[PDB]
Amino acid sequence: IKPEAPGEDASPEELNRYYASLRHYLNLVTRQRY
Repeated sequence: IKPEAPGEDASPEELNRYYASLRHYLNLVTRQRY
């Protein structure tokens, strides 16, 4: 499952921020944890 992140370029650095937007979303979404 993906948050559909490779929708920019994902070559110069949208893949780094692919894991970063993924990580930011991750860090966020686990807001409730349970």
